[PDB]
Amino acid sequence: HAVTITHLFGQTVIKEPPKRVVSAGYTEQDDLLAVDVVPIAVTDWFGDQPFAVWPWAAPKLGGARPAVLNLDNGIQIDRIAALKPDLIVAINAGVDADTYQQLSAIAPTVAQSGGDAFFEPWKDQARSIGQAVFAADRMRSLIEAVDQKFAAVAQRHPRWRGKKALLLQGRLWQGNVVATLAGWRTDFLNDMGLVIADSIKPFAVDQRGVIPRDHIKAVLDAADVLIWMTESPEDEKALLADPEIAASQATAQRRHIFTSKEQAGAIAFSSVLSYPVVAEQLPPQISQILGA
Ligand SMILES: O=S([O-])[O-]
Repeated sequence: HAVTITHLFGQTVIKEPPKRVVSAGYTEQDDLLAVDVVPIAVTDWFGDQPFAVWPWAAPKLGGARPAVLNLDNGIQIDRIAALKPDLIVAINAGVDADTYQQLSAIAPTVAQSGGDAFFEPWKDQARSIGQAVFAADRMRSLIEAVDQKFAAVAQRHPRWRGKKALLLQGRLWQGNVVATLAGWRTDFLNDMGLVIADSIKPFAVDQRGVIPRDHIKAVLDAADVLIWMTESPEDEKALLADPEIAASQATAQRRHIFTSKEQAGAIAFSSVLSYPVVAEQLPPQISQILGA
């Protein structure tokens, strides 16, 4: 009956399907809700959503009103203790050896599997959640359905094959474009037949490309389509006002996509519930730029 999870800080034994789950990280609520586990607490990340559950996942709450935790002054260890959980899911929470001891003193705790304390590969997060809440087979079909949905996009748009994409943050950082590097977070673009432009590779800092101002134009001009994870029309305005972005062929040839807030959220969550939103709402935008 008992499930043993192996993670970065040891092993956690879950004796039976959990009844009172805390979602301690930024995104685990999506994968829990997907297998009909409503958390007694969800942790806010951004967007000021009600109960920190974004629209694609909100229906699964079934009217439930979880406590909303935050990481503004670290993990709210005392609030977690007061919720009396029987499982703490803390995969995307910045857990370290010390906070893991604090969480484990309250309840069986599932930490991240590796060197990413935040935003480990989404499928490894989804499979761990699936094991922990005794829904591994259901979670397997939900992962498969995301891959199927993006493959279906590719089947409808064979002309996209080998076109070059970049996935950028919705805001400059201290004057720099910030690109998502090729890795798990860009697999959904490869799934639709695109490639990630290699112009960002020399500018790596951990999992992102921080583009010096004197390289912004040449790096953006390598791509056929640019997806900016803007969260507001003000974000788009500030990107198009940047003198290097403004002077680029990406701007002259209208190769930019500026996401709605919901689409930015859906990419940011990269979950079994959020990726379908991306598969539905991004392709028609790409089609405007590359042609169907
Ligand atoms: O982790 S594999 O499923 O991409």
